[PDB]
Amino acid sequence: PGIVELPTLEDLKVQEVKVSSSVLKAAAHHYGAQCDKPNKEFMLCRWEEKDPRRCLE
Amino acid sequence: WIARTFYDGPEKNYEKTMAILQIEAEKAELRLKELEVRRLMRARGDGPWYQYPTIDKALIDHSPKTTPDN
Ligand SMILES: CCCCCCCCCCCCCCCCC[C@@H](O)O[C@H](CO[C@H](O)CCCCCCCCCCCCCCC)COP(=O)(O)OCC[N+](C)(C)C
Repeated sequence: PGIVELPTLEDLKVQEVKVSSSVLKAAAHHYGAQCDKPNKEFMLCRWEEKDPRRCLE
Repeated sequence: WIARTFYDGPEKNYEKTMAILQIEAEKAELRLKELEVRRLMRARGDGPWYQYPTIDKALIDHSPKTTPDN
């Protein structure tokens, strides 16, 4: 019943973070201290919408 | 003398029969009505009777669940 809506392949393109898990873990503490605001906005949107398609931006 | 000392008048038995007949007629119509009401409640389930339990919604936990999509 109904048709599922999916974003197009162009809609899912982004400049990808191509560093490995060791680099990420080394940076993690300062990364969380510095990039807190966009991350918190995304996670609040993510548990409030309950939908990946509503959180792409 | 026998009528005066042992028995009563006809009105007594007449009106006692009237009261008894009323009681029995109301009991009969109440029995029919109750049977129909029971049938309707068992079929439709909207009455106070034949109410079968369902899960209490106060047991549900409404909190963030480690994953955004529940
Ligand atoms: C010449 C005579 C001709 C007539 C013969 C009459 C014979 C009388 C004996 C036969 C009686 C038949 C049976 C009757 C039983 C039911 C009677 C009962 O309904 O009356 C009650 C009273 O019952 C009597 O006391 C019963 C009498 C029993 C004795 C009968 C006679 C034989 C007794 C023998 C005893 C022997 C003992 C040993 C001796 C040595 C009170 O009634 P109640 O519910 O208020 O009525 C309401 C209407 N009122 C107010 C107008 C009255």
